[PDB]
Amino acid sequence: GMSSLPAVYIVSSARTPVGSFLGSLSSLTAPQLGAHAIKAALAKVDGLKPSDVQEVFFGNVISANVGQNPARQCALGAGLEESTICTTVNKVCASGLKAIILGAQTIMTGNADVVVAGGTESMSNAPHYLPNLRTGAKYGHQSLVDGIMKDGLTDAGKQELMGLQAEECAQDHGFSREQQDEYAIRTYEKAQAAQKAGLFDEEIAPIQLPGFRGKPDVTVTQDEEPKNLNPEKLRAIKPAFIPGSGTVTAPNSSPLNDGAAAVVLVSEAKLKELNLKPVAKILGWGDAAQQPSKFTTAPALAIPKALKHAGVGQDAIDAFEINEAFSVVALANMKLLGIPEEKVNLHGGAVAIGHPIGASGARILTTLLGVLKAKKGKLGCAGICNGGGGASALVVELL
Amino acid sequence: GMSSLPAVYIVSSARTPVGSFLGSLSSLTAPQLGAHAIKAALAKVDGLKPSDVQEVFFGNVISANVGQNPARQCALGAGLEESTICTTVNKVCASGLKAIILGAQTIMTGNADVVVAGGTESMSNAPHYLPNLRTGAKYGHQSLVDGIMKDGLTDAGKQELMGLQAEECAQDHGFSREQQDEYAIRTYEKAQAAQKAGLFDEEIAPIQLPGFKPDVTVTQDEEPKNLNPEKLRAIKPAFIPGSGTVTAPNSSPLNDGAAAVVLVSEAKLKELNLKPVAKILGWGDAAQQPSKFTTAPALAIPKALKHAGVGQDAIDAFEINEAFSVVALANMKLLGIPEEKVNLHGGAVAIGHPIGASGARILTTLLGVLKAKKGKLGCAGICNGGGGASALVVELL
Amino acid sequence: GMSSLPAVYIVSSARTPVGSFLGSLSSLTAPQLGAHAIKAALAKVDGLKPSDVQEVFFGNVISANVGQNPARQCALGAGLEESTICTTVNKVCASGLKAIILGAQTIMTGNADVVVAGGTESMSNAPHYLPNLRTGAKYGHQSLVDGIMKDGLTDAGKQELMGLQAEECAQDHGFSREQQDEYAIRTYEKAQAAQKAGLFDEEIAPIQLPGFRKPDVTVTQDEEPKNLNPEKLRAIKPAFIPGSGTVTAPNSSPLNDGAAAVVLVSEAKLKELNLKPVAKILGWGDAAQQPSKFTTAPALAIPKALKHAGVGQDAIDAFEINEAFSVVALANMKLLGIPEEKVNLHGGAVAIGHPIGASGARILTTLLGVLKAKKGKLGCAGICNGGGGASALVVELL
Amino acid sequence: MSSLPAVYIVSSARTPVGSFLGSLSSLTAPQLGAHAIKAALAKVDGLKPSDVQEVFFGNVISANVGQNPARQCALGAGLEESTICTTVNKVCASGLKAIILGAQTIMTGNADVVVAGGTESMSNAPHYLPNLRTGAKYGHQSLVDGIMKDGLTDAGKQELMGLQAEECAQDHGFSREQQDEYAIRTYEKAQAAQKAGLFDEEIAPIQLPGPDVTVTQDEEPKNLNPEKLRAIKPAFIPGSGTVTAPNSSPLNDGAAAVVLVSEAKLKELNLKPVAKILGWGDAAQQPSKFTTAPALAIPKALKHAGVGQDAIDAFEINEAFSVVALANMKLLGIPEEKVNLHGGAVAIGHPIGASGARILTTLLGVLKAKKGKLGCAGICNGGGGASALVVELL
Ligand SMILES: *CC(=O)SCCNC(=O)CCNC(=O)[C@H](O)C(C)(C)COP(=O)(O)OP(=O)(O)OC[C@H]1O[C@@H](n2cnc3c(N)ncnc32)[C@H](O)[C@@H]1OP(=O)(O)O
Ligand SMILES: CC(C)(COP(=O)(O)OP(=O)(O)OC[C@H]1O[C@@H](n2cnc3c(N)ncnc32)[C@H](O)[C@@H]1OP(=O)(O)O)[C@@H](O)C(=O)NCCC(=O)NCCS
Ligand SMILES: CC(C)(COP(=O)(O)OP(=O)(O)OC[C@H]1O[C@@H](n2cnc3c(N)ncnc32)[C@H](O)[C@@H]1OP(=O)(O)O)[C@@H](O)C(=O)NCCC(=O)NCCS
Ligand SMILES: CC(C)(COP(=O)(O)OP(=O)(O)OC[C@H]1O[C@@H](n2cnc3c(N)ncnc32)[C@H](O)[C@@H]1OP(=O)(O)O)[C@@H](O)C(=O)NCCC(=O)NCCS
Ligand SMILES: [Cl-]
Ligand SMILES: [Cl-]
Ligand SMILES: [Cl-]
Ligand SMILES: [Cl-]
Ligand SMILES: [N+]
Ligand SMILES: [N+]
Ligand SMILES: [N+]
Ligand SMILES: [N+]
Ligand SMILES: [N+]
Ligand SMILES: [N+]
Ligand SMILES: [N+]
Ligand SMILES: [N+]
Ligand SMILES: [N+]
Ligand SMILES: [N+]
Repeated sequence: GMSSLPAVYIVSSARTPVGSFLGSLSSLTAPQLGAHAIKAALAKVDGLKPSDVQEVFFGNVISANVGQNPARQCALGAGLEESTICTTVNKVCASGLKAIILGAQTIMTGNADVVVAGGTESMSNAPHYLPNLRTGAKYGHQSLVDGIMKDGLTDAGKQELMGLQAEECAQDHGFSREQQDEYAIRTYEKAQAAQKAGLFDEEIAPIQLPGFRGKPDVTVTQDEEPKNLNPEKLRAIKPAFIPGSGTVTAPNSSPLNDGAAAVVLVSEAKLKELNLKPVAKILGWGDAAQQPSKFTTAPALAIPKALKHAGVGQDAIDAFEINEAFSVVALANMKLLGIPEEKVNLHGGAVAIGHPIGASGARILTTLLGVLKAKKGKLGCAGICNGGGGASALVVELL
Repeated sequence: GMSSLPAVYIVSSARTPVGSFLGSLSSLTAPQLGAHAIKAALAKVDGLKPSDVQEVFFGNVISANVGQNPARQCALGAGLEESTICTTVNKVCASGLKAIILGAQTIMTGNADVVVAGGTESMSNAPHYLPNLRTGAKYGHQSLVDGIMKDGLTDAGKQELMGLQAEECAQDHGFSREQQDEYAIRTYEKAQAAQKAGLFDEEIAPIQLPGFKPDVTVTQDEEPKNLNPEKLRAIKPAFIPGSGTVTAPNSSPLNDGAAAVVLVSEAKLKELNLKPVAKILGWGDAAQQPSKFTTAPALAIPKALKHAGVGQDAIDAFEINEAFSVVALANMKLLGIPEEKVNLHGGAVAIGHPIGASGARILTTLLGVLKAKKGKLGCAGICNGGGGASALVVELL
Repeated sequence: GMSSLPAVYIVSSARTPVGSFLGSLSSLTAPQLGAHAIKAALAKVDGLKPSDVQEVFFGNVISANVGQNPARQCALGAGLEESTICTTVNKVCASGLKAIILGAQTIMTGNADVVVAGGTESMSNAPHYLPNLRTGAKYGHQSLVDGIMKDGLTDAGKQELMGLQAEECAQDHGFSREQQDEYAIRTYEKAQAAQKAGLFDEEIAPIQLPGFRKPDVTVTQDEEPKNLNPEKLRAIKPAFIPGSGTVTAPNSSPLNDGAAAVVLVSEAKLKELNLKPVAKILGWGDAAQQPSKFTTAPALAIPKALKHAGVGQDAIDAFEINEAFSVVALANMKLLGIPEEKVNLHGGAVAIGHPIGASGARILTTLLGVLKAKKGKLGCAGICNGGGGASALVVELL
Repeated sequence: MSSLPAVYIVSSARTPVGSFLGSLSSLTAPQLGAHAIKAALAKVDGLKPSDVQEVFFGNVISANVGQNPARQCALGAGLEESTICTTVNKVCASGLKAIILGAQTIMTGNADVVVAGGTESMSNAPHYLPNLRTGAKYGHQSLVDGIMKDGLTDAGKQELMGLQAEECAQDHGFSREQQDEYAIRTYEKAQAAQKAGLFDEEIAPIQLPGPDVTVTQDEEPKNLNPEKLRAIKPAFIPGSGTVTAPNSSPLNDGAAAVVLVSEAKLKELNLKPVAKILGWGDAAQQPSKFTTAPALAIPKALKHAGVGQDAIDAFEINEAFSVVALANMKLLGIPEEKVNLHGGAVAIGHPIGASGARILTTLLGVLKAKKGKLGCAGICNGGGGASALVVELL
């Protein structure tokens, strides 16, 4: 039903390299990564100034110790004006894409004409928690809570790691250890091929880390995870969540990662005022939810909803991004929707690229735009599940 | 500009009592408080079921150790369907009002017909943080970070507590210690008067706590009773020794609480023949230099008024959030709003300030003020750390 | 074999009140408690100056965050000279008595003529530990280790709390929940009757807590004895085994703060300064067995100490068998054939408190008072310690 | 002098001394202690471990080590559950005071076979959270580094030992350069002893389960870099300081143990004694002057032993800092030609609860290599104390 609503255009997008856990980007905070992606995205739009950006929505899940309003720090660090309206969004893994939806809605209701939306996550710098210090604990051992485990990866109702609910997904939909492993191998091979062909070069903004006291500068140019594929070692590794008979493993699951992505949205009127060249048009979107432990297949609800909102049939989509929280998540949603893997994650997915949870919703959108360009497509759809039972999805047209 | 767009109706609101820091509600988590407010608000809507709610936006600032997606936990805790779309919102103190704005917009773009929005905060249960445990620290004493200070009350760019930037406001706009104290006494008096007259009874959803002694029912806000005028005037300053003007009595406290509103489209109102409490006429966000966040409402309130097509002089009551007494004094000065139209049942200095919920808390109180004082047009404005503010214009029906 | 060795005389003893966990003395550090007991004991010796103390041995178990050499801080806090030799001793619950033995041996080898020995513990101010912050721990929940549990109350081998091994002592030697409870009640009533007759007045040095910018507080009494409630005691749940448990919080010793000290002198120094000796050390004995059997290790240390002193078990007028748990005193009375009517005549640690690093010296302080009040000459003190050990000491009241 | 029964050392042993978070950091303090006790006992032909009656073991930072570190050392070494075990803390002097108490227990007849020494795992010293029981309602809190609090900070003045080392440099007139040249000389002496196999006998190598790794050498002596050492910035007083990390002792892991027997037990079992304890001396003075407390304890030990200072063939003066060795040599008139002949802790390592026993094991090796007979070990401790011991090599 977006035909009746004002149009929203993507005029640029950019992402950081995705760094490994405690890896290439672990020295940077989440707002520094976010600032980097925002600044890089704005620098691609000819005829737009960063001072033109009126409002920011930015996803961030594990915000502990990031400081007041992560999104605000992202905006100011990227050089945006202090007049810019900033809001931090948390829909767990869907945060980065819900941020873009809210951004588009803010243009559609006429409250802004230029919006930056995206997400960022530094899982390396997620802290540990001491919960009982204010009132005290008179006697007994206490727990230092891992913020990643508690606020990012554990279902609140069942107190179950997402990995265990991924095993619930493999059981419900009949995917073996071997099927998940061979999917993971294929998505690494796609990510390495895209890397080698330079197909991430446009979307990635390399990061320059100046050296400290005499030490040499470091440039981080590529995602860290794709090169780690060892097929023999992958097929032989122990399961990560269920001993012995488990089907989910560290290699066939998304890793923990650091990264950020950002898109620049403008109204039809601003496109005309500044004579900007749009990259893409947002056609529609959809959020959906179901039983929390079945979050893995919520995209099978969000994607049809988004396609209906956009007025597009599933068969007209040229490329899908289905976020690979786990290999089995992509396999199960492909099966439920009847989407062949030859249309899914054509440059690889999060199992091979990395999964900075608050950024991945926007990261897969930047990659999708690069896939449509490289494969000469027009219609694309991104969908991402989130712990708690939800999923979000968005449909774009490349222009 | 909102008058060209689909109408958004408030059909109910509710709030928890506001508990003191480590006080009457400290045993409850932020989602338990949020669920309580949401359930209470929906119970007031004749002809609407909890299963009609399609989407939830809920503010929450200090989310550490609250678990995955605090808004989702509030929704499911309140008995909403697992189909409900849930998003947590952080705009620091403005979070609870920005959540309501986002819910209105979601109705206006046609993606929902029934939306719950608000905020919650449990400052009592904010944890401390241990950084650097992943990489290690070879040798030396290490710090445990107070999450309230870090993620709630410290300006990121200058690493200054909000109360130091309140001093900046008093210096910038010329408000003395005495003017701030007299303002604080007046707003405590208004809160106590409203308390005794029962004017909070409708908006407050009391909380029953089992005993660890017999059971306790929390029915009143905890802070208003603490006013001691003589002690307030004599206490030492809280952020600048000797010369400071900002004190703990004349600042907002740390608090626990939640508030929720139920929003519906015109079509849903007509389909179910719902009785609206209020109509959203417009809103506005604004921002300026981060250490000047205290007077960002002087930008957001005219923006919300223009968006609603309502002149400032037609507003019957304002809610200017009292992050500090000097914040209300400064914004009243800059906008030329008489205090006789401001926080008529008291403000956060006297009631409490659960940061993620206060933007929604003041809207709930505003609806009550408009009814009690027989007003029609209200405006709520709230500032937030980082330099921002949010404001909303409503019409009581 | 103390007959051919130099004689060691006790010229004074003193202890703090024993405060409950997070209770009346919780604002004081272990060296503040220890300095208080040292200073008070010296104040009792007519003709001796604090500057005459040459060496200090002080027990302390949970020494984390206490700072360098707890014993040295106790000595200096009490006003002893910076020339004073100071060593901190840890034999868990036996620390305070082993310190006295080591002080006695140092006089016997001629290396000192005046020694202060004892023990202190602030279980209140025992910290928690963060053990992997140096190397780091990349992912997962971590533990904050309770220092009382880890360094005070857990057997290192089998990783069990002392209370669980107390149950083992109940099973091994056949004592019921009710028998332990009736022992607990009796020792509480003995503690309360001594409190009421002022029989602790001489050994306790009251503590004055200066009020901040707030009234002063004087702590005069041990805090635990008044807590006896026989109906609640007999009806409380077990504290270490949910189902068949027999060991309870009321019939175990509590967590406590306190210090005690004694002043030791050689034969030649006693005469040179013309001091009235309170008692004479006749012998001592350390023993050890299986760690989880530490409860009955005093049944070895006590006969050993008696043999070392040349005195017979039936000659002893009063015994102090320390009450780590009610069942500990019951089992040691059973094995050794000692009637309860000669054991802890003013109550025991179950009712008085158990500052683990101090209790070995606290019970000797109380034993000297039991000997004076009950008209006795020979006394033996015994105390087990976690890990399987025990220490015992024989004294003659003069 | 003393008129006490004879106490003989029938053996000694030490672990290699590992660097802070280095080659031994995986091991706990009682694991290192047990390793040293077991190796020491295996060297006495005719004595079984079951003959050990009592143990005194030094350990300073005992946080998170568990009940009675000395007991864990004894049982870990395979000693009988009947063995009496006491843990001793006299800060850096703990390992030598432990040996003194062990000797005294033989002398009063309460034992005929005593094991004594010390252990320390500074790598595994934890951090403290001090106010969790009563709580802290608002505000950033602090985690205490256990090393700094219980090992290296004078309780009176809240000053690290290095700052009081600067006080030593100023009091007795020792320059940055003089402290550096002492440091290089002691590193050189330790490197030479290493290459000549002179630590092979005293060191009991540690086998770590992997590929498996074997620790055979002290880790610190290879670190000497004279250029960097003379150029590095001071570590306790910026700009003008004289004390540095290279000329100070490091943080280290390690244990050492000695086996003591009475005359009667030596005769009954026909044991060949390594040495005889002749005397000892503890002394103390102003806490911030702990650096020169050995200048009191050494004369005291010598007098107790009936030995004049000039008759000592070799001294071990523990090198808590380079300036500590300089100041005590200057005050006692001891020429550097007779001090720490195989290097000291500035080059070897300084696991504080073990160092007092460590230098005694090394002193026995120095006396044998240098054809000496009378040796004296002295070690200062934070808080103002020092301990010293005199042995005769047999
Ligand atoms: C009661 C008593 O007896 S007191 C004795 C108790 N122990 C102590 O007092 C320990 C005192 N020492 C310390 O507290 C620490 O070791 C200090 C803080 C002094 C050293 O910490 P640090 O981080 O500065 O030391 P390092 O990590 O080892 O780095 C030092 C720096 O200097 C280089 N370097 C070390 N040793 C060298 C030698 N022998 N030769 C040449 N260079 C050396 C080292 O490579 C480092 O250089 P960088 O390149 O800057 O890292
Ligand atoms: C699964 C998880 C616990 C990782 O555990 P981990 O074992 O420590 O992960 P690692 O990086 O150490 O990988 C383990 C092993 O697999 C190897 N490995 C990793 N990726 C590999 C690959 N593609 N090919 C071959 N080997 C691989 C590693 O080399 C390592 O081998 P090793 O045992 O010899 O060291 C963590 O990544 C996780 O929880 N992921 C899920 C994230 C998530 O849930 N996101 C949100 C979804 S809703
Ligand atoms: C100001 C602040 C630090 C409180 O500090 P505090 O020292 O703990 O203040 P307290 O609540 O403990 O009360 C201090 C004294 O004032 C008294 N007091 C509190 N409210 C009073 C009142 N209304 N009238 C008279 N006396 C009062 C108390 O009785 C207390 O007395 P005491 O010293 O004898 O105990 C904290 O509440 C704060 O940071 N407020 C600002 C929070 C904020 O920034 N919110 C977001 C804004 S953007
Ligand atoms: C056993 C231990 C865990 C106590 O745990 P605890 O339950 O928290 O102890 P508490 O005193 O707080 O609780 C005791 C309960 O019984 C009551 N109680 C305690 N002593 C009582 C007494 N003499 N008479 C009647 N009631 C008593 C208390 O009122 C309390 O009642 P409540 O349920 O209403 O709160 C702890 O004290 C311990 O480990 N002791 C062993 C000491 C030790 O190991 N020493 C060295 C070994 S060698
Ligand atoms: Cl959800
Ligand atoms: Cl802002
Ligand atoms: Cl033992
Ligand atoms: Cl000392
Ligand atoms: N790029
Ligand atoms: N992976
Ligand atoms: N209803
Ligand atoms: N109500
Ligand atoms: N207040
Ligand atoms: N007394
Ligand atoms: N008790
Ligand atoms: N042997
Ligand atoms: N050896
Ligand atoms: N060194």
